[PDB]
Amino acid sequence: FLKPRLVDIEQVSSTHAKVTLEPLERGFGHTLGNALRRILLSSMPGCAVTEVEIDGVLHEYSTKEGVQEDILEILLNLKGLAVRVQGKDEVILTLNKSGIGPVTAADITHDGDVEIVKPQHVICHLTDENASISMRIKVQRGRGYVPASTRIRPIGRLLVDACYSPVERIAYNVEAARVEQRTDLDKLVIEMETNGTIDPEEAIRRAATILAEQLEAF
Amino acid sequence: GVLKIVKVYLAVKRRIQPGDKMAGRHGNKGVISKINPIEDMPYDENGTPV
Repeated sequence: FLKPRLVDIEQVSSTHAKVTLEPLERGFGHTLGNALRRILLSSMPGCAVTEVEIDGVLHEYSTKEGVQEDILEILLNLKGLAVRVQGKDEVILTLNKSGIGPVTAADITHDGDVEIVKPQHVICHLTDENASISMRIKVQRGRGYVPASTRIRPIGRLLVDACYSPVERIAYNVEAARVEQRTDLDKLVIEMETNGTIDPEEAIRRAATILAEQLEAF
Repeated sequence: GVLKIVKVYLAVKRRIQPGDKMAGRHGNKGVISKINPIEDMPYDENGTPV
């Protein structure tokens, strides 16, 4: 039996990329591809917004004089925020913005150990000449989908559903490989599509580590 | 016979879950029996789940 190795990682876009595993024995391409696809889609670790504290906002079913969107829509836009905190596993970003215009993710005064990977991501639009938002966005690291209705306090802190899963779409193909004198050897192309807050190489390494650790039962 | 009335408005969010009816516009109603994980749903050649 041969063994597969990561021979190429074609980072085509900022989010979606392709990794390649080669050589693979016949009948192993599908096995490894589907096991890795299921593990990537299910069990990858990421960072997600979990709690938000806007200044003069009590509940999510209200509005703020100056912004064009309800607090619910702001919470949804924050739920769709991609962030790559590096050293910690819980951080609090502070967004301060005033004046007419969009409030992109670049308007977050992010720390050293925080990386916002999509600075153009709009959050809400300020439509008044003197209207300012000052919000505290609590980003923490987790796994899978943990809704706010299952976790576990003041009347200011709003809870958003957290989707800690960097990968959005995983596909895989198996095709004949180029070996000098050998046939019936496959090659696995895993075309993944993250949101940018994870590396494809470390994603594959984490998936394989999880699979091997599960197999370590016997 | 009354002095004052106080009305309190609770707002709840109802998420979809196994049990409640979903329908189409062509008389095809049904009751959700399972919320299947993303990796368990069928997918096409581009990997997009259903």
